[PDB]
Amino acid sequence: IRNKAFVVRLYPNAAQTELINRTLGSARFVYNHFLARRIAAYKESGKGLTYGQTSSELTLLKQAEETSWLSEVDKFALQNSLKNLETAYKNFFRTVVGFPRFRKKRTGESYRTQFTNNNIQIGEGRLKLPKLGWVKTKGQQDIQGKILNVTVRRIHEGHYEASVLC
RNA sequence: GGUGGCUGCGGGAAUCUCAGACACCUUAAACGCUCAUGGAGGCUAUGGUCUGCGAAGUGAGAAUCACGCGACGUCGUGUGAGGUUCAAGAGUCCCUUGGCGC
DNA sequence: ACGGTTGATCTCAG
DNA sequence: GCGCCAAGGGACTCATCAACCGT
Repeated sequence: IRNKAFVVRLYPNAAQTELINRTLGSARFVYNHFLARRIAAYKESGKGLTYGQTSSELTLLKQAEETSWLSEVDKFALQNSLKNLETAYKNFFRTVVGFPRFRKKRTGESYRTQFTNNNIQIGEGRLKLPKLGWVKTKGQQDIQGKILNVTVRRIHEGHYEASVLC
């Protein structure tokens, strides 16, 4: 009936921590890369890129050779980074808010993955995340809605979370 | 012998158990600790307190219990568990709000 | 087949 | 005043499916 978030605290292992860090880095990388490619499009021609064109170019990047490591990262993370860039532009175009800006390596950075075809399963003391598998979570609230996305977030050097949506 | 909180986990908060230190001692304030480096300033009301007998700043490590495994009773790793009471909607973007340093 | 994963889908705009 | 660290504020939105890849 409505979207509400069940913020649990992920306790990822070594592999899961490495994968979450890599995924956040790759989401930031595609955000920066396509911000550059979307500003450069306006300089070259009057019309800039849309989300479809940036998504196709992201597919090419994941199929590239120098940036092949984007394929190991969860696909939803990169596509939601591109959708975040699209929202950054849409807010700017709604008024004439500030223009989108590049992204330096932050702390409170989160990547979002979507539920499809039994992708996200909430357990007793575990969570079924797509590229991670089962993550040990504490404070897992009782399921109440239909899963849509899980925004794997980093708060501190070792304090991850997950804003599981319903 | 009693008392209080600082730091770590116990999802959060407060208690509370344990742990890393303490400190006061009939009163509830204050403070993390260890190590290496750093080698002379941080912190309060023009002036006082800790500190040249180790300041500010770098970072790191340790900081709950049970079991399994490995290495030399000690270290690492893996899994599991962590009470009570309350509560829990988050994500994205941009901006400005405070603190600090210069 | 089972389980999970990916690319396409959405038009603009400074 | 201008860098960093963090937070706070306001507006807006919060995926789905056919196809594919290794077991």
